[PDB]
Amino acid sequence: ARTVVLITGCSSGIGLHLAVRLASDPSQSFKVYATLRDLKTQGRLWEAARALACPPGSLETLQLDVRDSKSVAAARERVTEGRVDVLVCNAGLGLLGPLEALGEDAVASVLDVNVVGTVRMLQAFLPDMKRRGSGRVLVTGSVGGLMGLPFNDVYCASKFALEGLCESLAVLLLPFGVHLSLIECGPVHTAFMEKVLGSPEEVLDRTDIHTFHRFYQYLAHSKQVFREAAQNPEEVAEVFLTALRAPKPTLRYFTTERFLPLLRMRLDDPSGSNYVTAMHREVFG
Amino acid sequence: ARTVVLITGCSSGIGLHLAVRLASDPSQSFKVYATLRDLKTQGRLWEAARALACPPGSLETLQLDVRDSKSVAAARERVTEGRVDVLVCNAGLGLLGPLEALGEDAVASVLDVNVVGTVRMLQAFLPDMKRRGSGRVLVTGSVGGLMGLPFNDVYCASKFALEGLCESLAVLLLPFGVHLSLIECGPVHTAFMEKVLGSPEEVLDRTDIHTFHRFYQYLAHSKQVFREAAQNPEEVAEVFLTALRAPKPTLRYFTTERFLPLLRMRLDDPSGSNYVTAMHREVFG
Ligand SMILES: NC(=O)c1ccc[n+]([C@@H]2O[C@H](COP(=O)([O-])OP(=O)(O)OC[C@H]3O[C@@H](n4cnc5c(N)ncnc54)[C@H](OP(=O)(O)O)[C@@H]3O)[C@@H](O)[C@H]2O)c1
Ligand SMILES: NC(=O)c1ccc[n+]([C@@H]2O[C@H](COP(=O)([O-])OP(=O)(O)OC[C@H]3O[C@@H](n4cnc5c(N)ncnc54)[C@H](OP(=O)(O)O)[C@@H]3O)[C@@H](O)[C@H]2O)c1
Ligand SMILES: C[C@]12CC[C@@H]3c4ccc(O)cc4CC[C@H]3[C@@H]1CC[C@@H]2O
Ligand SMILES: C[C@]12CC[C@@H]3c4ccc(O)cc4CC[C@H]3[C@@H]1CC[C@@H]2O
Repeated sequence: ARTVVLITGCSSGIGLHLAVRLASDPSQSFKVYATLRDLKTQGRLWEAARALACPPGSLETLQLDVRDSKSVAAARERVTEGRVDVLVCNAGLGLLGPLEALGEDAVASVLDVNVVGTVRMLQAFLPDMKRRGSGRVLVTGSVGGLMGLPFNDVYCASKFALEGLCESLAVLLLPFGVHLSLIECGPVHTAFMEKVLGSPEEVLDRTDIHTFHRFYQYLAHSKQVFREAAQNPEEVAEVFLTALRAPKPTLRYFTTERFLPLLRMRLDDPSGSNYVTAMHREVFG
Repeated sequence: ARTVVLITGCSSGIGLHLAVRLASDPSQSFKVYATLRDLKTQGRLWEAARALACPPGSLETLQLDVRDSKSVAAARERVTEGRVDVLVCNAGLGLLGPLEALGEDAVASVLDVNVVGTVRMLQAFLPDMKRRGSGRVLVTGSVGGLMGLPFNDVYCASKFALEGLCESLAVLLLPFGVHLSLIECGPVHTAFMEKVLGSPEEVLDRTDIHTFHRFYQYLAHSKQVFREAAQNPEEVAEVFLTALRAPKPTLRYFTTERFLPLLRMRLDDPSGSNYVTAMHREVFG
């Protein structure tokens, strides 16, 4: 009867806010399974659930490690209703710093969670939706998935990957009645460092002095972009709802038009020369 | 004196042809290190080298596994000249089939070689080029790195990833005098299956009958696109040379204009609705 929704990465940010937005919806039409990698981080979720007074049984927490298919299979199994009407692939890791300063482990982790982890969720949940000829999948994208940002080389690699992943799939799913949609967010309030980097001593030991200088410049710039452009996760969460209510969802939703013009010069110069120059002066003056 | 060039994935295709194109250049200005994952596959390379009469000492073969940084460090070490003037990140794996039918291992492998393997090469070789304030990096892209293709979900994920990887880096490298360039190839002659898939019994056991039907349709279509549009690796290899001779290289080179219009409707409809529909009818009629 209710729309069963399964969301990944609900310890914070978009995922946590989206879970509570849905479970507490005045209409009581959503049954929400908020998954989290470690159950010890579930308190912020329950505290938000109490604030928005989610009624008993509208929200459940599941431990789900997207880097593990047995974990993915186990949470799938936990879906009491026997079907998921809306799957939200939200789990994600950030990674910021000079390429040469990133640990191999850190690099592999990011793609394993952002990319292979989404592939796992889709392998486990699409089969059933295709069968029923129904279901919606929302994947949280990023402006960094649409244009390259310096010092976010690997993060962007993973976000650009999701675009390719979802776009290829969408061309196939079109006739199965299964809708997949990317929600492209610009910066969103509630974070730290920006994503994840190392101490300046760590980064200095791992890079040249000039790249180290550039990094600082990028960080100062990003901090200002967040200050003047960051959105409340409440406003971003509502975009996920606009997408899931669309009788005919598009492949892509943007939570803001703020980056569209920059996305435009990128789109209008296939060679990438205009964007690289524009983004260079935009960050490094 | 000579331009030291190190190329990855030279057992076949673009990499093999590019190595011999350079080593045999009438000007004898390139010193080429052609790397290969397994040295047992080096015969096609030496046979091509003899056909184009590469002079003694213009070409050397190195075993390099991009999935292993110790292997990456060892080949770096083997560069007798102590510098690489041109790095060509060419090594790549394809992967074709319904998402649900791909092995987790196969999925992780593809991103490990196409994405993390390129990250490894760049971590190992960029530092020195940045220091000298010179060097060129050419990365072999794909039309699948610019637009999603059905049944190539993971392959596209990895090719789209490289775009994000190289684009972020380019915005940073601009002032270090280091040039990075993606060479976007459409289909190129000398392949098998298209990239890599499983036997129809394997794929049927792993997917629904309708998706199985769609796959066949995609395969028939791709085979026709190859037949009518595939380029000789000789013509594709020359584009790498156009890029490396450009006094001011752009971020992106296209080996053909054949897919630009389709790339256009993709660029002109940010929501992705036009491209998904256009590509759907293009493949599945
Ligand atoms: N933060 C921003 O400024 C911003 C901007 C644009 C787009 N976004 C996007 O939104 C997503 C999440 O960002 P957010 O902080 O706003 O929300 P979020 O819901 O906190 O997503 C990040 C989450 O990933 C989860 N995660 C980490 N490792 C995991 C693993 N192995 N398995 C499963 N889940 C794992 C974490 O909690 P769990 O314990 O639940 O797993 C965490 O909640 C990303 O995909 C990102 O592109 C965020
Ligand atoms: N084939 C096409 O139709 C086509 C079309 C468009 C773009 N391209 C692009 O060109 C690249 C190569 O395709 P190609 O067949 O034309 O040329 P290629 O030079 O044969 O590249 C594929 C190569 O990857 C190498 N490789 C596989 N695993 C590796 C590993 N672990 N470590 C290092 N190298 C590994 C293989 O030989 P080694 O033993 O040398 O390593 C193989 O030669 C890809 O990145 C692809 O995007 C090809
Ligand atoms: C990549 C993000 C969107 C694009 C943002 C951006 C966009 C443009 C720009 O000039 C700088 C930055 C810095 C912070 C970036 C954000 C950090 C988190 C978010 O996902
Ligand atoms: C992805 C590739 C470029 C784009 C090609 C394409 C492009 C358009 C299209 O309608 C179908 C195909 C099938 C084969 C694809 C190719 C297979 C190898 C190559 O890299």
